[PDB]
Formats: sequence, structure tokens, C-alpha cells
Amino acid sequence: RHKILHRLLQE
Amino acid sequence: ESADLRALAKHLYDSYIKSFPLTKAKARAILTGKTTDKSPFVIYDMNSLMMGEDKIQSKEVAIRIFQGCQFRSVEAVQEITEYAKSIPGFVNLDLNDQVTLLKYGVHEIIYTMLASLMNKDGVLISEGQGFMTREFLKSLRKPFGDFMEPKFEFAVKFNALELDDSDLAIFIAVIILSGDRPGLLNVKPIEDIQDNLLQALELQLKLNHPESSQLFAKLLQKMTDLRQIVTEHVQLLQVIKKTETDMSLHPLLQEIYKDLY
Ligand SMILES: CCCc1nc2c(C)cc(-c3nc4ccccc4n3C)cc2n1Cc1ccc(-c2ccccc2C(=O)O)cc1
Repeated sequence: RHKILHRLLQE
Repeated sequence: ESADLRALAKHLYDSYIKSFPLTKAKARAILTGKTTDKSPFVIYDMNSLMMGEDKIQSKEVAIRIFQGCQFRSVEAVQEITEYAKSIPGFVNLDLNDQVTLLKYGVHEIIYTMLASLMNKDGVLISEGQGFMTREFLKSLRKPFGDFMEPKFEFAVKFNALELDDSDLAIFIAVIILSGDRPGLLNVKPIEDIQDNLLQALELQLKLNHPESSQLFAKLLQKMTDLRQIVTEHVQLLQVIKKTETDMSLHPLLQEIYKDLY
């Protein structure tokens, strides 16, 4: 799932 | 042409300067005695660690150091994610592939760039504010006292190649775009970017180090010694996670370490 990683990626 | 490869090289160099506040150039100023601001506070035993915490409780020393590493790893992931997003073609990749590349790439990059902050006697911390000796890290109680020794040994040989920032910026881009990470969905456009980065790297090394034969080859051999640091490191961390009161692992690092080689 990787929630932090996804949020840092889309920004 | 050569020129498109020069332009990629320069573009990665600038975004590396934007992404990473402590560059290898500044670390080396600090460490050589050059520069003319203050010498870093050095940490060599418990007492110096304590006095260093007021210049730069509840818990044991090895654990204070551990948790400090976590704080800086977390910020490093963040900086590395931002640098990744400036690599041409990266943000057009399947997002799930972006995540996989970061998840496996980040540690390899961390240990590459840690070598910039290291000599054979210790390592800069808090952005060049401090210098923590290798002896002292070595002296920590098992399993904590050998956490860093493999980073140091890698650093001493890697540092002998005398890379600079402009070289490192393309090298870390190459590591990020490795087509053999487990679970990648669509390898092709990742190998196509990496092909271009490797060509950029090889030009850069020939231009920047015209006197250093087979530096490209020597540097490829390092991308796979990094693999070993990473796997040993994950193994030692699985042990700490099992044997220590409060794992207390930051959730960014938990995302990264979950289901990892
Ligand atoms: C792959 C994701 C990155 C990552 N997660 C880590 C954890 C959870 C712990 C330690 C660690 N190092 C330890 C060293 C000794 C005892 C316990 C230690 N522990 C738990 C190091 C970790 N790193 C890389 C790293 C390695 C070294 C440093 C580092 C190490 C020493 C000094 C500065 C830094 C730094 O990069 O700021 C920074 C970052």
C-alpha cells in the first residue's frame, strides 16, 4: 500500500 | 549526441544541489580543515555525546543513537524522493513503479552519500555540526556496535575513487532506475531511462576524470557492493526489531522495510 511514499511522490 | 548527455548531467547536478543541503564539496571542506567556520564538535565517548546534545534521558545511549539515525534517514528519503522526481521520465512511470524504485533505491543512495560524510576515523552528523568517531560507534553494545562498521569499510574504498558531486548526481540517478527491482510492473521504460543515464555517467567520468582509466567499470562494481550493505543492514535490523524493547520504527521506514530483500 505505501501511504507516505505515495503522498511524497504526488506533490 | 554528447551534448544531450552533457545537458542531462548538468540538469541532474543542479537538482542534486537543490535536493541535498550537505554536498560532498562542503563535507570535504569541513573534514580537511579548510573552510573557515568552526570545526565540528566531536563525539568519542558517552560524556562527549551528552555535552554534544546541549551544543547540537529515559533511554540508553545505543538507542539514542539508533533513533537519531532514524530521524536523519527519514529526511534523507524525503530529499531522495524529491531528487527522483527531477529525473527525466521518472514521474511518467507507473506510480507503483516509482514507489518500488524508491523503496529499493533509497538505502543504496543513503550509503553512497554517507560515504561523502566519512573518513576512516568517523562521520559528520547534524549537517556538519558534529563528528562522531568510528571507534565510538564500534564500541556500542551488540548488536548496535557493528551497525556502522560495514558502512565505514565501504566508504573508505568508495572514497578512493575521488568522485565529486557532479559525478555522484548521475550515479545516484542510475541506481534509482534499476530495472531488476522485485515487483516492477513495466521494466522497459525504466531500462530506457537508465541506459541514457549510464551513457551520461560514462561521458561525465571521461570528461571529469580523463586521467582515471576504467573508472566507469569500477563504479559499476560499487552499485553491487551497495546491494550487500543493504541486505546485511536489513538482516541486522530484523534482529534489533526482534530483540529490543521498543522497536519504535518510524512509519516511513516501516513502509520501506516491509517485504524487503
Ligand atoms: C535504509 C533506510 C535508512 C536507515 N534506516 C536506519 C535505521 C532504522 C537505523 C540505522 C542505524 N545506524 C546506526 C548506527 C549505530 C547504532 C545504531 C544504528 N542504527 C539503528 C540506520 C538506518 N538507515 C541508514 C543510515 C545508516 C547510518 C546513518 C548514520 C549513522 C551514524 C551517524 C550518522 C548517520 C547519518 O547518516 O546521519 C544514517 C542512516
